[PDB]
Amino acid sequence: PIVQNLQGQMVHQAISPRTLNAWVKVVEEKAFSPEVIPMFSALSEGATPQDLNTMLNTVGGHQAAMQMLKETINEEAAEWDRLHPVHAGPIAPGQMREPRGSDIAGTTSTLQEQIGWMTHNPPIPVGEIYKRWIILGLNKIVRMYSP
Amino acid sequence: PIVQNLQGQMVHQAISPRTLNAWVKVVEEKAFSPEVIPMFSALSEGATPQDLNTMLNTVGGHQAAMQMLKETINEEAAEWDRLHPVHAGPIAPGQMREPRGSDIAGTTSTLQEQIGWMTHNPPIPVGEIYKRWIILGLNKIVRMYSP
Amino acid sequence: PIVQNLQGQMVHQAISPRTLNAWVKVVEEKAFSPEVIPMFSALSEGATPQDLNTMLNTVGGHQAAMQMLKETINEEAAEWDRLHPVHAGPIAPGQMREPRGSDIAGTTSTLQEQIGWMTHNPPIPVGEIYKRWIILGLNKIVRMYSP
Amino acid sequence: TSILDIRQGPKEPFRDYVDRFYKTLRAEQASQEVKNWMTETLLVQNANPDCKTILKALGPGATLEEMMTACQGV
Amino acid sequence: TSILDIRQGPKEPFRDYVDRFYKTLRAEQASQEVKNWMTETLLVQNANPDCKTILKALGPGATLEEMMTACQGV
Amino acid sequence: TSILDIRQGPKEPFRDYVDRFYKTLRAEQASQEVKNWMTETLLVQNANPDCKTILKALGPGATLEEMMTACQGV
Repeated sequence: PIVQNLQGQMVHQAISPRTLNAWVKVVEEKAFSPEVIPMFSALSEGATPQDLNTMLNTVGGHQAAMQMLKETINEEAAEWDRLHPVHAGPIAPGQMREPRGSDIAGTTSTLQEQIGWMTHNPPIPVGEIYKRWIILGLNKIVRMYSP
Repeated sequence: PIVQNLQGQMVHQAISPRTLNAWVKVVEEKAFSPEVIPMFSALSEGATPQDLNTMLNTVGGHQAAMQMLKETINEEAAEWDRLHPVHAGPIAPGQMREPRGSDIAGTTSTLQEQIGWMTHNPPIPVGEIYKRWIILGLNKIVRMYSP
Repeated sequence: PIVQNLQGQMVHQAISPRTLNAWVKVVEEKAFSPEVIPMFSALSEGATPQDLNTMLNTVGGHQAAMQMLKETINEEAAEWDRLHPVHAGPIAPGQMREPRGSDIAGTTSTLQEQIGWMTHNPPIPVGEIYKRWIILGLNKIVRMYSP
Repeated sequence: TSILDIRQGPKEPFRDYVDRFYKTLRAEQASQEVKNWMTETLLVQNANPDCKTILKALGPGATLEEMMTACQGV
Repeated sequence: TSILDIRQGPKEPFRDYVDRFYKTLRAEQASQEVKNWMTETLLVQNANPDCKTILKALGPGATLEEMMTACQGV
Repeated sequence: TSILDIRQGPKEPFRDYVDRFYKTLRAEQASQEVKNWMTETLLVQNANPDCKTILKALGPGATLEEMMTACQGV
């Protein structure tokens, strides 16, 4: 995640193993139950896309759901690209590039790039955009997996 | 691992016992399952070659796989040496030596040497080169150990 | 152990209880298995002789092995004294004394003395000398305790 | 176990089968296009006659929630 | 137990035997060259007749994934 | 399971039923106004005759502690 250091700057720090394991354990115990979404939300505080793929990729089991989510993440990403067209002409030397759906999904962007966008002024909340897609896709799952 | 200190420099710090034990426990529980690879990747964040041999050497069980991996690590290392020839003439006093496959595997290099390469400017990502060999060799294993 | 403080000096800090207990638990679970040696090596990072006797003395069980090790430690120590004779004439006021096998084994030296040797410039690696004796004696045990 | 060996039982819920499929698909490393081909093809083909019948009625263009709710009583 | 005493059962999968071999090989401390000699030699020699037959057909130059997939039905 | 399928048993305490209701209501995502409509309507409607009778005597304007204490002996 990207956290504030004592000095008063935003720097990246790694997520903790008993945080990781707590994510694992939630999924083990409460599967598709709604409490998973606030839980997720708390444990995703200050998290990167990269950390969010890590969390999704580290799941075991419920592979039908994991595939449905993936496909929702790509749909929501396809929709990001649709709604926000690429911008006019070449990229400025003085500036950094606008993200695509795949940069938001973490796929085409690097960590330093993910830190550029979030730490820069104005900052862009690529975590929160992926977060809604995850929560939206979580609703899809919850609604389906209701019996 | 080599971590950033509060002062704003990169220094080595030792890996934690409940990190070690978490590595052990993953292997105990999920054996050759694919979730082992993201898991590995997270727990290998900022790790040295030396720490990576420590993790491989501390395995118990699955010795056929452990040997297949070793032999993959040496093949990938042999390939490093092939692709990157040694450089022209004697080593400069002002400079430090280029790595070989065995320095990447941690074998011929010392820790201070592993810290020289990574902390120096430009830095060389000898962790990430070994990491791909580990992940590649993990694919070999996963594909074989599928039933 | 002797660790580096934030200020940038080497100072002694005590070893942790869940480190101690992790040493205990390894021995409980994996007895004479080879994974014990890398494991030992990691948990002995930056350790003193004094801490190494603490770890050996806190063992319960496997007393035949513990005696074989002791006797290996004394043999290796006797050998240290043989190979390295005492030096010419009286000890200088400006200098500190050279170690013997028993100082390496921690027996005849005090902690402050163990910190003098390691922290001083040049430093002498009395941990690493005892460490080889421990590892050597670990090989003896492993080879015997193979069935 | 190979992906071709993944098949739906005569009494096995589709759901339990689809889980098995994307687990084994999860251990296949092929290009995405090939894995798309496997999805639309092999899944239905090794599905049981009763559900297979059901899935033929959904036509093409169908998505996983609709397949999964379609073969629920079977 | 000594490395010479490691042998494959008449019904034991090779796989379970190869695991036993590199565990015991893991408790041998000999030079690498000697341990290479042990690998190509002793493993096949104490392998069962049915797999032994199989392994003779792989010829030399063979690697562990190919040996391990070669004696799978045996 | 759908919200319409939530009903009170003939021997089931209302309390255990009301818990089931706001759990299933917890998985409905509808506008608050609709969910208010569901609250005053469906809860009583699928309540058992003995408690249903009781709840009719509370009249309208009633709140959950009073409903929950009202159908306690039933």
